Amino acid sequence: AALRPLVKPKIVKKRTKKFIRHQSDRYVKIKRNWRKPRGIDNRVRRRFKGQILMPNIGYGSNKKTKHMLPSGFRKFLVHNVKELEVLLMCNKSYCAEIAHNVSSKNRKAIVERAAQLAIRVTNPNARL
Amino acid sequence: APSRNGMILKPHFHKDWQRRVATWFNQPARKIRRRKARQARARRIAPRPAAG
Amino acid sequence: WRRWHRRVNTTQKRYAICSALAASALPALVMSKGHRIEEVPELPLVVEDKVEG
Amino acid sequence: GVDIRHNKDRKVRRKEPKSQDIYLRLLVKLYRFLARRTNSTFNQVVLKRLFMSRTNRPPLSLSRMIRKMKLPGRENKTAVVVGTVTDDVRVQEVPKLKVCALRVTSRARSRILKAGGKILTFDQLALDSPKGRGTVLLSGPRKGREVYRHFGKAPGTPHSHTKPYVRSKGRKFERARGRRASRGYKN
Amino acid sequence: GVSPKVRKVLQLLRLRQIFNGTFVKLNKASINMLRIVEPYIAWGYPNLKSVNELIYKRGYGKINKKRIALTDNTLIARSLGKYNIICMEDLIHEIYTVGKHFKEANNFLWPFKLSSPRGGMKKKTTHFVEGGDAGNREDQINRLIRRMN
Amino acid sequence: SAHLQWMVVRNCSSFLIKRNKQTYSTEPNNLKARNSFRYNGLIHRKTVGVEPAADGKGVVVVMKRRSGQRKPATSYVRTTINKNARATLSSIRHMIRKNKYHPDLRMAAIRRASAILRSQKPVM
Amino acid sequence: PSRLRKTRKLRGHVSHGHGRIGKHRKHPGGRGNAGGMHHHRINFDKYHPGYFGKVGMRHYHLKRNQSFCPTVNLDKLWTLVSEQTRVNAAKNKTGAAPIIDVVRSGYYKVLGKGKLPKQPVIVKAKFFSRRAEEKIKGVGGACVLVA
RNA sequence: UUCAAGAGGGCGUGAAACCGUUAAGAGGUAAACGGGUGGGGUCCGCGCAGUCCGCCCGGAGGAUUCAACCCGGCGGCGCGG
RNA sequence: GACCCGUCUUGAAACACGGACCAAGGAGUCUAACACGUGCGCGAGUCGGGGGCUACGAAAGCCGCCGUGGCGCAAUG
RNA sequence: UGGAUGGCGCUGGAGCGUCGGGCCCAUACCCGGCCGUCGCUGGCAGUCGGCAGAGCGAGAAAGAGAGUGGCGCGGACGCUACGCCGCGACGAGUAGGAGGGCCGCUGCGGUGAGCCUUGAAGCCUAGGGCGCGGGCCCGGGUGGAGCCGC
Ligand SMILES: [Mg+2]
Ligand SMILES: [Mg+2]
Ligand SMILES: [Mg+2]
Ligand SMILES: [Mg+2]
Ligand SMILES: [Mg+2]
Ligand SMILES: [Mg+2]
Ligand SMILES: [Mg+2]
Ligand SMILES: [Mg+2]
Ligand SMILES: [Mg+2]
Ligand SMILES: [Mg+2]
Ligand SMILES: [Mg+2]
Ligand SMILES: [Mg+2]
Ligand SMILES: [Mg+2]
Ligand SMILES: [Mg+2]
Ligand SMILES: [Mg+2]
Ligand SMILES: [Mg+2]
Ligand SMILES: [Mg+2]
Ligand SMILES: [Mg+2]
Ligand SMILES: [Mg+2]
Ligand SMILES: [Mg+2]
Ligand SMILES: [Mg+2]
Ligand SMILES: [Mg+2]
Ligand SMILES: [Mg+2]
Ligand SMILES: [Mg+2]
Ligand SMILES: [Mg+2]
Ligand SMILES: [Mg+2]
Ligand SMILES: [Mg+2]
Ligand SMILES: [Mg+2]
Ligand SMILES: [Mg+2]
Repeated sequence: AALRPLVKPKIVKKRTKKFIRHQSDRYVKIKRNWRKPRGIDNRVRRRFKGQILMPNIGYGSNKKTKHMLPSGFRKFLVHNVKELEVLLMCNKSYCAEIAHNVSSKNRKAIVERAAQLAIRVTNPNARL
Repeated sequence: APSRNGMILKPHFHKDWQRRVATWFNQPARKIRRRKARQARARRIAPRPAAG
Repeated sequence: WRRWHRRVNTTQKRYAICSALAASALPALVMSKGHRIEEVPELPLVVEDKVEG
Repeated sequence: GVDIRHNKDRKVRRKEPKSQDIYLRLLVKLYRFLARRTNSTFNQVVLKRLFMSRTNRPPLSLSRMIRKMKLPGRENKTAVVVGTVTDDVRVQEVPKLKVCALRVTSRARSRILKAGGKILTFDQLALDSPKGRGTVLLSGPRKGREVYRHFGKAPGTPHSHTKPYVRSKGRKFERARGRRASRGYKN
Repeated sequence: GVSPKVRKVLQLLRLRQIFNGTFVKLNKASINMLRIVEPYIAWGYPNLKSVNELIYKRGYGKINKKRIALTDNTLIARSLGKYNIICMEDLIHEIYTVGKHFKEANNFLWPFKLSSPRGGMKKKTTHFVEGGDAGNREDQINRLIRRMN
Repeated sequence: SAHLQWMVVRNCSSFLIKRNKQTYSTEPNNLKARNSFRYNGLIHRKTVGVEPAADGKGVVVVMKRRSGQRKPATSYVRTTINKNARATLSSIRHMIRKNKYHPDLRMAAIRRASAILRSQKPVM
Repeated sequence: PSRLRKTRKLRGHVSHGHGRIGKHRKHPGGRGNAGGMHHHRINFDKYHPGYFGKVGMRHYHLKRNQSFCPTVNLDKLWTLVSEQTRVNAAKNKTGAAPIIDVVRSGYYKVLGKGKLPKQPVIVKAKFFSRRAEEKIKGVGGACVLVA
């Protein structure tokens, strides 16, 4: 009822939330982006108990299930029709994601061509 | 405040040098001026020797 | 008076010219540069002297 | 918890060259091959010497090759220098040779071909002799630069011959106090 | 918190972690070394069984500065063929009765990785005489290998 | 030569593409389309290319000879196959096998053309 | 190459690579070479011995042309005259000798350093040295002066 | 009136702090956060009878239909000892 | 489970100081010299930087009886 | 100031002294999975195919050694060598040092037969997702003329 991936492995991840900057909610001029705090009084860098955790490398993911969509496909970014001849050999692993600025008179001829080659397109009903 | 081992040296910049700085951006537009005032000199005296 | 200009040696300027003439003869380093050379019959293309006329 | 000091776990030797040319990396691709596959250590020495810098593969002059080839026993024997070969003019009698170097200067190349010699490259050393037999290996003077006359024990310090850094040597640049015996001291 | 003269010894018997065990042959020149670290060790004299249940279970080799286990005789017979030691039961006759070639089968054995003792030690610091765990205990060490091994 | 211009082309060509931690290539006679030494088609003396027919049906096969290498006009040769499914794959297994012509590119030059025959079917 | 420096990798660190206890102030130890004799004494007594004092005689209107005298060795004395003259000179049985001019080639004085191959020469120069004269008298050939 | 007042005489775009009103969910240890679940909402599944591709046997259908020879054209290796 | 962040400090939650709130702007740069590592060319020699000759181009290319000159090849009193 | 075996409270103890058995838990020790660095200067140019025949991991320095009278038209993946694959031990960290950044901004030579009034930048978002992270990408709204990747 879809285009099946080749093999469907069980995706496990080691952390599902984000990281937020320390003292981000008390202010507004503090964004929710990560900046390694460099004080000397501090509690986060010295890893007290019950505080905000930090981004070490141990949260890295397995090289077999990295960058994998939940459907089991990798992504690839496409502007025109000419770059879908790339994927007629690498087919069952990677998927195409049509860019934003492409207007709605061309996506009618890209998605049809990407239905003969049996290539999955992530956003096939974008504009209409 | 010299460190371990470097040569001693005395720079001559204790004066105000930024006021008197002679740039040379003229140079490829003065070799053309001298080339014109030498060829129009070489055509004023038509059969004479050009080099003095 | 920031140091705008640079100078390079002579015998490196001439080695770059010999190393840029030696790769305008292969039909792969020209196609991969981007030109459209699918049909030209000979890559060191030498034409008669009546083009200056 | 284990009280190993992690101070010198990483070796600081060099693996691969910093050079971006491709006529060196096409020969490294052939002796990376011939260093893990064959048994003999001539390849494992020349590989190590194709990584080092310019100031650690110094130029071998030709009269240290006539000297280091006139030694009895080494007849009909090719040389291998990973460095370069420059010409000399203070030699009037050159014998025939068989040299395998990188760069041969255009006065000495023509000095040897007139004397009936022969210059190979490091691909025809591979066709001629892979496992390293019947090659005399050389190198140039390592500690020959002028820098190595500044180093060592600091001057003004007894029993120490060492050139200091002077902007110009003369009759009043560093001659006076620590050197004479009447102006203070000597060392 | 370790004394510097001690830590050299515990790195001359190759005892780097906590809960590491080795086999040491005895003489006058190694009793006085094992006397200076009486507060940190608990040594004994093992039975025949607790050499089997340390070689067969927690016994790993040392092949080229690595740690490769023992699943065949040919892993021994590479590095000990020059001593007529071609299996495991010759290495055990050597350790139990200490043969001439004890050094070349004790530098080869990687230090053992024991677990935490079940049940619980009495008190770590003091001597085994006054109700501790350190010091000599000549044949109670098989009541600490059947517990930890 | 070959290893000279792989050491040149491997990173600064224009048929090359880099995005999403990936790498592809748009050479005119490539298959699997990815930048490697064996699947480039501008360097070697012998190259295999498989293209769709210029018309709606069929599969063309672009070879390359050895005589006129520097003459890009008559260096290649195009043939056209418009047949059923078995004998086309057999006449490509034969073109690449029984001439000993670059035998490394056989299975991928059958897979890509069995995907052109899958492609040019009337869709339901 | 602003992008290869160090300060572009230090945006985020507070002190910018110069400490926090004793900060990077302007001039701690005087400006330039201050304290040759007071408190930078050890650097000059250990790395520039004899920085301090006077020695010798003064000489006021000193030119660098009255004492112009470039040198040469006997090693490369044959490099001035081209190769085919040393050949014809070693080839002829008569007993002639090729004349070597140094002043023409930009040298005045003839010193003597190395071995010299055995064939007769005649040297026109302005000075000599005693070893470099007894090597040519020992091979055979002369030493001719010129003003 | 204009394509447009969602461009109205300091009139392109119209950001946050901030305030007004609407809808929801709460409220005795100042509020806020971290780790962990649970409930309630908004939404997507363009989910709501769930794989496909090879190969053989069987069942029924139909073509412009195979192997082989014959001419014509191209291409490849040639150690022709 | 959990005291508010920056900062000097042996020692910050501190009865130590600056800080009501949001947007934009904001702090190791530029020459000369020297020292050492490193990449490139030529090699006992090397370098044309000043001078000449023939839209982009105020660029590029040449000159050796224009190599004078600089550093180097020989130190010491 | 109204207050401290930590609190409530505790006398066949929940008090003091000597000792038994059994049980609780930390990021410590063992075993297992995953990331990353270091390390063996570890392993692959032998995809050698009807001219072929499928090789060296075996306890014992050295050639499945060469010369010698003694029917069918068939065989996965790979290797951007700055790559890919395998085995071991290790990982705390201020001032400070170094390396990698397919993180990012504004601009120039090159190049994408790039995209764009069938709607670009920029904003907004209880919309869908990836990355250790810096950050980016997509859908849905406003907006009206120039923009991005290598
Ligand atoms: Mg502190
Ligand atoms: Mg200082
Ligand atoms: Mg550990
Ligand atoms: Mg450390
Ligand atoms: Mg238990
Ligand atoms: Mg820091
Ligand atoms: Mg610093
Ligand atoms: Mg400061
Ligand atoms: Mg101080
Ligand atoms: Mg400073
Ligand atoms: Mg509008
Ligand atoms: Mg407005
Ligand atoms: Mg409101
Ligand atoms: Mg409510
Ligand atoms: Mg609590
Ligand atoms: Mg302060
Ligand atoms: Mg102070
Ligand atoms: Mg104080
Ligand atoms: Mg301090
Ligand atoms: Mg503080
Ligand atoms: Mg103050
Ligand atoms: Mg205040
Ligand atoms: Mg700003
Ligand atoms: Mg240098
Ligand atoms: Mg636990
Ligand atoms: Mg483990
Ligand atoms: Mg660490
Ligand atoms: Mg919001
Ligand atoms: Mg407008």
